[PDB]
Amino acid sequence: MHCPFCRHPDSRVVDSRTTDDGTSIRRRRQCPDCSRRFTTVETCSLMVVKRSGVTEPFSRTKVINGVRKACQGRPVTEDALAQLGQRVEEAVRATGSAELTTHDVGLAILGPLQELDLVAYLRFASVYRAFDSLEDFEAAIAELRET
Amino acid sequence: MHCPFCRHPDSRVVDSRTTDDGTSIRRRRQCPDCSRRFTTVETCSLMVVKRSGVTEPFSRTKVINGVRKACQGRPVTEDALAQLGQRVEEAVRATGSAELTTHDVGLAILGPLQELDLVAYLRFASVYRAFDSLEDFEAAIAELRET
Amino acid sequence: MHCPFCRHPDSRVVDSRTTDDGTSIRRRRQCPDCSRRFTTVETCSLMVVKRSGVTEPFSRTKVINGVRKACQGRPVTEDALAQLGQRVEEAVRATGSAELTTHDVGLAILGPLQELDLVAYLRFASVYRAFDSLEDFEAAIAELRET
Amino acid sequence: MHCPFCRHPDSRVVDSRTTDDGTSIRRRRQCPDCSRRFTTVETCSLMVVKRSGVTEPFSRTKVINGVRKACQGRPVTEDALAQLGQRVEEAVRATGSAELTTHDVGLAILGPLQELDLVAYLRFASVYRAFDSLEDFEAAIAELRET
DNA sequence: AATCCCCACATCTAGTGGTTGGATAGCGTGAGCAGCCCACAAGTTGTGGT
DNA sequence: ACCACAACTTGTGGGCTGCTCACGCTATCCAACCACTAGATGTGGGGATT
Ligand SMILES: Nc1ncnc2c1ncn2[C@@H]1O[C@H](COP(=O)(O)OP(=O)(O)OP(=O)(O)O)[C@@H](O)[C@H]1O
Ligand SMILES: Nc1ncnc2c1ncn2[C@@H]1O[C@H](COP(=O)(O)OP(=O)(O)OP(=O)(O)O)[C@@H](O)[C@H]1O
Ligand SMILES: Nc1ncnc2c1ncn2[C@@H]1O[C@H](COP(=O)(O)OP(=O)(O)OP(=O)(O)O)[C@@H](O)[C@H]1O
Ligand SMILES: Nc1ncnc2c1ncn2[C@@H]1O[C@H](COP(=O)(O)OP(=O)(O)OP(=O)(O)O)[C@@H](O)[C@H]1O
Ligand SMILES: Nc1ncnc2c1ncn2[C@H]1C[C@H](O)[C@@H](COP(=O)(O)OP(=O)(O)OP(=O)(O)O)O1
Ligand SMILES: Nc1ncnc2c1ncn2[C@H]1C[C@H](O)[C@@H](COP(=O)(O)OP(=O)(O)OP(=O)(O)O)O1
Ligand SMILES: Nc1ncnc2c1ncn2[C@H]1C[C@H](O)[C@@H](COP(=O)(O)OP(=O)(O)OP(=O)(O)O)O1
Ligand SMILES: Nc1ncnc2c1ncn2[C@H]1C[C@H](O)[C@@H](COP(=O)(O)OP(=O)(O)OP(=O)(O)O)O1
Ligand SMILES: [Zn+2]
Ligand SMILES: [Zn+2]
Ligand SMILES: [Zn+2]
Ligand SMILES: [Zn+2]
Repeated sequence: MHCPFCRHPDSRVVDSRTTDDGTSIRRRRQCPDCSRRFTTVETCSLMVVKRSGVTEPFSRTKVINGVRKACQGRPVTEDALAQLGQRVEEAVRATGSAELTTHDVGLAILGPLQELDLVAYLRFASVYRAFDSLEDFEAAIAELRET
Repeated sequence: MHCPFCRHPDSRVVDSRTTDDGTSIRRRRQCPDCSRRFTTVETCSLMVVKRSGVTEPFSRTKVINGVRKACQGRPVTEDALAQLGQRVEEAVRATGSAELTTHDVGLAILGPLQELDLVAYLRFASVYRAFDSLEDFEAAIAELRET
Repeated sequence: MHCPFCRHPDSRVVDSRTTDDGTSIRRRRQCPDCSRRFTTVETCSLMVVKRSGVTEPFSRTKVINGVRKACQGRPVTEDALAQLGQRVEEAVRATGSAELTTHDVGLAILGPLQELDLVAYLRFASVYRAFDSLEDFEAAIAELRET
Repeated sequence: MHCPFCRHPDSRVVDSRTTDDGTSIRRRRQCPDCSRRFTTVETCSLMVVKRSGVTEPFSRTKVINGVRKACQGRPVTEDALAQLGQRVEEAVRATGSAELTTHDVGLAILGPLQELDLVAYLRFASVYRAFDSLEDFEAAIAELRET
């Protein structure tokens, strides 16, 4: 890990203190040339297993794209979509699991989206839940209306 | 057919083919005086006036793309989409108008859409009619129910 | 040219009256089956010859894209860009030439764009005229300021 | 390093490589208890806070793309762009901050930009500083002149 | 303006040949991960400091 | 609450073989454009309403 301050190769570890609550080792490293210290944290990569079966890293671009398609025409600014993507990623990482299932990403998305825009929420659910008849539409308006 | 280059009084057609659908015939006409050869397209008048008022030519690739998005995940193969594009283009040509507002190209889609797929119909309406809320999703479910 | 009303092949020409001022033959055609008449106009395809040397059909998408990149961040709605593209195409076709040179499309664009947005105009000219030093920037502000 | 799956107290590293630039080391750690193998990435903290406030990780592909657009048509090859990306990334890492607002990533580009190319500098400023009018194009030409 | 009757004929279709360019599969040659290996370089209790 | 320093040994990191995925190459197929010939057929005069 080249030193950030002087770009000299092979820095040397000083401390390697694993933290418990977070599963993140915190190693302080120091450079041989400049004699300075940089803190480095190591955290497990988030990944989502798809409906197909294979696994891929979590991207907020895909969350924001999916929400943006549903919000088409509605007064939702790009700032709100970015904030929603951030909230979804935070909620996903709060569980701490390394591998999550697209289905939970969807249940995490459907929380903030419902407060963001109702029509967007139903237009998102109609593709997420794979509606087939009209009956599902007023069924969903039922659950939304109950609140 | 005056030559566009030398403004010659008349010109001659080397090669003619009915190139698009049956809608247009494309000719290669050369000018005897200057021996330069130009291409030309003959077709019936069909110009969609957009929401802004900008007069833009009619294209099936833009009336299908707005339907492919609506029927997301539904068993509506590409053949059905091409068939619906054909049907809507024929329906809008048959009325014999040279200036068809784009507000009346949606109504030409809501007809065949109910037959094509019944949930995709509502999904197309949500963006086309800009449903402000869940209450309008219900009413559209109601009026459709009456048929 | 399949008849629009009944889609029967090989319609038959009735009149072929070339018009002078426009270089557009107007042929009225009639169908053998339905016995109805459709008017068809034939006009030379607009084409632009590029700086490379080859020729390509005129597209308003490319005009609007070029103007949109320059207008980035400025308060110019997409409606104004569509109207500007329409005006540019109208001005280009007013000359009546079949082949135009990208350079004139640029001089046609720089007319409406200057009234649309000054900063957009200079950011467009800086790429169109291929500026090399700062001196060009206040040189151009000179000509703009003279009006 | 607790296993994310079975919450085992400790785990072991099968394979380690310094994968990105010198910035990160990526390890493949397996759990002896459950024999499942997870990947992990270690790197220094660097998080750009965007204009909205959304904390997004630092990427050179987004600091070069905003410069490639500015130097449109100028003789600034891809090697120079990569070199400038390296220089700006190093300059922002060397300050040793874990939260660098994106308003201060532009200032880290305006430095090397003057050396790289002098018209591209002004073009980057027009969008970055949102010049409302031609008068501000002049002032920036003036302040640059003083250097 | 737009459209609508003739009639006769010059000419436009269209129906074959050639090219030529651009997709387009099937190849070959890269890229990655895994499974080894050991010792040196990293973790791991101790005492601390601010 | 990091941050520092101690020894030290267990551990990780690098270094080393294979493998599978992918992706960059090319000889072939269809499409488009040009050259060509005759005859339906599209034009180009001629009136004539709306
Ligand atoms: N890589 C990803 N990172 C984060 N969110 C993702 C990712 N891929 C998909 N998502 C989101 O999670 C949800 C997944 O729901 P969906 O029904 O589309 O499942 P899927 O596994 O993506 O389906 P498909 O079988 O088409 O891959 C969507 O809201 C989608 O935007
Ligand atoms: N140029 C076009 N050709 C054919 N259909 C079009 C064209 N433009 C729009 N449509 C169709 O017209 C319908 C009306 O929808 P829409 O409001 O999107 O029209 P629009 O002209 O694109 O206006 P807007 O600028 O508001 O999007 C849609 O189904 C759309 O596919
Ligand atoms: N096909 C096109 N139809 C209409 N406008 C076009 C077309 N191609 C380019 N233009 C526009 O005309 C102008 C051409 O100016 P420019 O200096 O870019 O020349 P160019 O011939 O496009 O250059 P290049 O050598 O990159 O092809 C631009 O405003 C561009 O948007
Ligand atoms: N995630 C990022 N990583 C690195 N540089 C970034 C990132 N986001 C923006 N920048 C850079 O920050 C500078 C500031 O410009 P800019 O206003 O576009 O920032 P921004 O975060 O994209 O905000 P905005 O939402 O207003 O576009 C630009 O030069 C841009 O390339
Ligand atoms: N046309 C649409 N209108 C509204 N919401 C939509 C639309 N299409 C998709 N969505 C929503 C519901 C889906 O669960 C979510 C993401 O679906 P999708 O478009 O398949 O992208 P994705 O992230 O799954 O891509 P990929 O399958 O390539 O990984 O977006
Ligand atoms: N994701 C979607 N889900 C449901 N319906 C949709 C979706 N996207 C488009 N539609 C419907 C409603 C819209 O009025 C119609 C076409 O919209 P739009 O994309 O604006 O038209 P367009 O592509 O023909 O024109 P333009 O590109 O000029 O906007 O299709
Ligand atoms: N970054 C930019 N900022 C402002 N105006 C720009 C920018 N890039 C290009 N332009 C303007 C000036 C150019 O004359 C015009 C079109 O240029 P360009 O981007 O080359 O597209 P184009 O239409 O020439 O594409 P093509 O070369 O593929 O045909 O747009
Ligand atoms: N066409 C252009 N001409 C001149 N300068 C430009 C152009 N496009 C971008 N820039 C400059 C000014 C902008 O502040 C900067 C980057 O802008 P931008 O594209 O918003 O950033 P980005 O791609 O890093 O982030 P984001 O995608 O989140 O908006 O580059
Ligand atoms: Zn160093
Ligand atoms: Zn001529
Ligand atoms: Zn007919
Ligand atoms: Zn485990």
